[PDB]
Amino acid sequence: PLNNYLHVFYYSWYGNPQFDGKYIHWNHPVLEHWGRHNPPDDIGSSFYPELGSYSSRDPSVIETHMRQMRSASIGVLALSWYPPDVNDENGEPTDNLVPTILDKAHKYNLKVTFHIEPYSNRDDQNMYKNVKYIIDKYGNHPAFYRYKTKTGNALPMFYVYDSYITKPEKWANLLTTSGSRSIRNSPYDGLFIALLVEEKHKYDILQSGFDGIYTYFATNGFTYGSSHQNWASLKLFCDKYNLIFIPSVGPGYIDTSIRPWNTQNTRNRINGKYYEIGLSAALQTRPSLISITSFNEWHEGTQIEKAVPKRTSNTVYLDYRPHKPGLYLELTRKWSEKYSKERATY
Repeated sequence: PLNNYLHVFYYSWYGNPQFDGKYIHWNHPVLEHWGRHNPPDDIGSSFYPELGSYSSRDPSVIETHMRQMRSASIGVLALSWYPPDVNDENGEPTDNLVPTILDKAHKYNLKVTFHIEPYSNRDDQNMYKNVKYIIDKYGNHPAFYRYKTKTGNALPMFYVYDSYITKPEKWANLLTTSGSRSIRNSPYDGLFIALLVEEKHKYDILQSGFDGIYTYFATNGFTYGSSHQNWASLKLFCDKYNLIFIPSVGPGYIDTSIRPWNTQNTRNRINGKYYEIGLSAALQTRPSLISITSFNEWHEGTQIEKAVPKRTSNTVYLDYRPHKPGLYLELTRKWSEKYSKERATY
């Protein structure tokens, strides 16, 4: 059975010459601070996908991804989303793949929710527009995710990455009752999940009107929110203030193909043990949802997607030996079933 309460962060930003006319994302630039890879032999990842330097628009890729997520008993993909009108994307807008993704998710009884990226000049005004757009265009699709609240009401969910860039007073225009562009008590109401990075964000989130928090980062120690030391405190905080706590767990982290300096935030997978430690840490908070970073953020080495050994003449790749390419899907299934069993007792 699928765990309806387990979400994974999904990316549809990959392109290749066969499907897109060029590489997209695999030819990721090497960043200089907070010179591009040459696919297919040299991609912007420390690992190599079983599907190769694949295209996110290739229907066989999307099919395989939905099968893998069902095999992991993940019920919901949280789709990285940019509005089409921004100049944030190097191809054709990724919003034009959302219908295919919803249809493919539905084949396997998966749901799709939205991870709103930090698009150019995102604010309260264009967030109202984009929330309305997502619910109007996608909200009637049978694979469209809603979360049933304490009061019985089922609402769309929006994860807001780097929410803190926008000041609380501006969020309150959208997220509080009497705000100038309120979605509250409207057909466009939702559960808005803030990214909690720093401990001081707790108060900002309360002033903003958010409905919950998530932590995203797969590195235990990168941020206050991402640190297992703080998850009991964040759960206490969320329970006290009627917020949905969504801890984010990853299987490892390595982004040095794109951020060569960032060795401090590398986390060895310990042949699956890092992931199992983080899953244990999340489950014992008795959270309402758990998120997994990531299905396929290959740049940052957080993926649970199948990876394979690969040798080339110029690039070195990590892999999942001495285990199989599907290790992380198998570990996810084990912990998904434990979470389903324990959550039914809360």
